[PDB]
Order: sequence, then structure tokens, then C-alpha cells
Amino acid sequence: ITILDTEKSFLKCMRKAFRSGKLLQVGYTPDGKDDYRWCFRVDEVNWTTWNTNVGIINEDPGNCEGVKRTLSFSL
Amino acid sequence: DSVGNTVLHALVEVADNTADNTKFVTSMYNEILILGAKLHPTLKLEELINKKGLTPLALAASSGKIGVLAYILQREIQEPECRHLSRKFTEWAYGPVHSSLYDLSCIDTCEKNSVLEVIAYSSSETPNRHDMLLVEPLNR
Amino acid sequence: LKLYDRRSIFDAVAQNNCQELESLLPFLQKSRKRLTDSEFKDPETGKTCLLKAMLNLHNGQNDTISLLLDIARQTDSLKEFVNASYTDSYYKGQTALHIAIERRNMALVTLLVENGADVQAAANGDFFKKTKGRPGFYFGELPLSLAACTNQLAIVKFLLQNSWQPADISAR
Repeated sequence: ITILDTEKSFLKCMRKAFRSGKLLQVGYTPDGKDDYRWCFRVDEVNWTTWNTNVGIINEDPGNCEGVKRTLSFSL
Repeated sequence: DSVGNTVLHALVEVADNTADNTKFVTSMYNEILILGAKLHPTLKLEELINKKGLTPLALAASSGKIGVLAYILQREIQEPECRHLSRKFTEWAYGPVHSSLYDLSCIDTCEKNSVLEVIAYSSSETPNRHDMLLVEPLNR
Repeated sequence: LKLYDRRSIFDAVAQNNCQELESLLPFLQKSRKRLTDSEFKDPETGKTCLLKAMLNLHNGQNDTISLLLDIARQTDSLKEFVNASYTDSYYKGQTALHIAIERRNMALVTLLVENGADVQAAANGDFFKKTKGRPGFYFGELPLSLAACTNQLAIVKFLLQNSWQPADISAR
């Protein structure tokens, strides 16, 4: 409730309230367009399973401000 | 109906947090969105509101529904032609390490009823307000 | 004489249309070029046509890779070709072998090491370091350390017992 009341009290904080905004392209919508939806990020691990993944956005790992999207995307 | 609820609203109203009910609510909640896009790809099913102005995401947060809330935030539809309905997008994987893009469209103080607002400002007659801050895109 | 630039070759590598890859050999015979040509490498991260084939993987078995290796032996720069690596600072030294061991592909390891891919190439890049603040995976920065930490028991024997160029169990 502290975090919400501080955001309502300042307009210049509301343009800074976009926590991990990044306006990222994600996938392809119908009528053949980019996604462009504000997205966060997280990290996990898994060792019990072999961690098979069906769909992966970025074929090449890491986040170094340069990416190339995977051809797993249909459109 | 007269209250303004649609099919995706009513599945939230008929949830009662038991682990058997969480199974077939989110399973039936899944099948309507896909079938919504096949009949009407121009339609956006979860934008709609009732007379209180709530979305089916925010209606699950306004009440105490935790399993329907944890599903909608962590929603990925893996099969193609209906992948844009997803919300949790995994970006890359290097063996164990698994990086994901959660989405912040309706949540995170952007709209009239964001679920970060509606959880905290709820009048404590709705249960499990404390529980609904445990899901992954909110708690981080 | 069909033309080739950096973009059209990488796309033929990516989308797995081998019909586009049938005149890439006489074109490099025309332009006096090898597959290890400076125009062929991607500029910001030094990704080769072999490295692009490793990431793009259809059903576990890409078949573009075996056709690149058939051209590289004709242009006889094969030992420099497979040993090409990323020169990006986030990616210093990751080779074709670090990818195949990673993706749990037994056969793709076997085809790489026979063509002169040196198994002692070290991934001295900032993803492969510790980086306790940054996102990263620390396995020990070496292919034998990669097969051992990722539970692959078949490959950790093969890298020590391959007849072409065996590995070092004591390297660091």
C-alpha cells in the first residue's frame, strides 16, 4: 500500500512507475503485426526433468541488448 | 446477462478455490478463448466488463479467487494460430536456466482497475487478499 | 551463377531450404572466396554459417550443417572454419561444440569433432563466467566441464576417448 500511494502522489513517478516496461516485441498477432506489449522478466532453473522447451523466443541466450528472434514463430 | 457478466466472468463467479474446482474452471476457461478466436479472431474476449466495470482478470482479484488468478497471469497457449492469447512468454533457455517474459498490461497501475490496486484496496470481506500477492509476476 | 550475400546464406541456413544451397560452392569458386570470408561473418557477433546452423535446429537434426562442411573441405579451410567462434564480449569463445553438448545431441557432437573442432576451446565470455549479479550459467567454462555438469555421461567419455584429438582431464 506504501508503493501504490507513492505512485498516486506524483505524476513524474507515473512515467517512472513502468517497472521493467521495455515495450518489447513478443510475437505475431492476427492480421500480421508485431506484438509490442510491456513485459517483465524472471529467472529459474530445473534439474529433475531434462527441461525440454517447445517454444523459445530468442534462440541465442543471455540479455546483452542484442538479440535475433527464432524461426519458431509461425508468422 | 442482466448483471453484465459474460461466459468468462461466470466461470470466475462459480469458482470456490478448491483444487478440484481450480482444475476444470481453468480448463474450461482455456477452451473458450481458443474457440473465441476461431469464430471471431477480431474479438478480444477478456477486455469486456460488467456493470461494475471489472474485467475477468480483475474480477478474480476483486474476489478471493487465487487459482483462477494464478492461471491468467501465467497463461501460455503453446499451439500456433492462437499463441497471441498468451501472457507468460519464455524467451530463451540454456539447459537449466529458464528466462520468461511476464506481461504487465492490465496490472501495474496502467488502467482503471489494475490487479495491483484491487488486491491492496479490497475491503477484507473478500478473503485471501494476502494470498494473492504470492503469484510470480506480482511478487517480484 | 546465382549471387550470394551474408543475408541470403543465413536465411538458407535458417529455414532449411537446401534447394537454395546447391550453387554456393561454384559461387565461392567464382569470387575467389572461402567460407571463412570476412563478408560472411556477422559483424557485431562473429557468427559463422556453421554457428547459425547450430542454433536453428529442426527436430533435433539440421541437415544444412552437413552441406556447409562439404563446401568447407572443398575450400580446404575446414580447421579454421569449424573453430570459428563468437568474438562478442558477452560471448568470448563459444564454439560449435559448446552448443551441441548443450542441446544433448549425441550425433551432432560426433560430426563436429571429426572435422577439426578443437575440444579445448574455452568459453571465456561474460555469460560463461560467474556474474553473480548478471544472468549466467557457470559450468566451468570448458566442454568437458559442460558434459560433466549437465549429467551427460556418454559424451564425457567420448571427449576423452575420441581417436582424433582427445581431451585434457586436468585443464582448468
